[PDB]
Amino acid sequence: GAAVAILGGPGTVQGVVRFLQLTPERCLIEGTIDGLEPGLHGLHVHQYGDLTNNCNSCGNHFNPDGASHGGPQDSDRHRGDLGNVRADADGRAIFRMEDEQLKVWDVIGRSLIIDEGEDDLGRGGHPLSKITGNSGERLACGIIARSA
Amino acid sequence: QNLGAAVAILGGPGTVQGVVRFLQLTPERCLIEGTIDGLEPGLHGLHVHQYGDLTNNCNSCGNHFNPDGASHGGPQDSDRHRGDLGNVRADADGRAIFRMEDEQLKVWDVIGRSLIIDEGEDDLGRGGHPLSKITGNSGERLACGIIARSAGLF
Ligand SMILES: [Zn+2]
Ligand SMILES: [Zn+2]
Repeated sequence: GAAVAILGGPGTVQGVVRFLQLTPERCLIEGTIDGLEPGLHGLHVHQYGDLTNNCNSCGNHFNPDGASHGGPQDSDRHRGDLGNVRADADGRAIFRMEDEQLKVWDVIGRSLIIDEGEDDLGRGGHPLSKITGNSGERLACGIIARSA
Repeated sequence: QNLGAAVAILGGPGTVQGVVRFLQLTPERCLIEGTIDGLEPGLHGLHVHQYGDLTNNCNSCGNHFNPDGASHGGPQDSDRHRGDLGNVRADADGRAIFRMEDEQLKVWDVIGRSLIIDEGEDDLGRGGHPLSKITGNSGERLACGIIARSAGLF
């Protein structure tokens, strides 16, 4: 399957992220997000795509396996933990990745969200490291939709 | 509880907008409730389309959600699309408030897809119009929302 997520939020920060399930156990994720402060910004899929209350109603990190926060490449990680994304000097974050635990059929209807700052991939030894990665505040989210 | 919920915030090319929530009471009953404002008073077709891609506004949503390859019809017709929710009447203040059940539309089907409100009435495939058995000829799409997974108000 194929998907897309139109990000946005309070003021700056907004972009587009598409998902394409190339095969039954590996997914391609490509997207661009402008308006971000140069530097790393965590990226995660949250349980819901309900933006009624903006990104506050998006629920928490999509985590079916009941794991703990981790890195994309980590094993013990939330299915929705896409780790970080780097916003170059221009404040533009462009990326492409092949996460193989996050499937298009498992995240449609949900949401993609970028945070204030860097995700410490559950290794920051902060009360929130193992929970969110202490990525800070959610500044942009989009509902992961079905696409052609 | 196993009550699946989905919410669809409507936004578009015009004034029209609202929120429609979906609730899968039982596997055969899906409560659909919503309020859409900014509509001209009168009937307005409501359908679930196959894609939720709003990258090209309400155009990239594709067509009405129609797995069974049926033709367009009213919400109560057997020969209809799964996403055919039929009409929705916006009152004098240009507001559409509606609550209804649909036993053919399942929450788990429409997630990720989109809810669209049309310019005009849905002839429910009986207009004898080239588009009747396709779109019900409900006119143009003035607003659409991406059906999203939701907690649901309990
Ligand atoms: Zn996480
Ligand atoms: Zn139809």
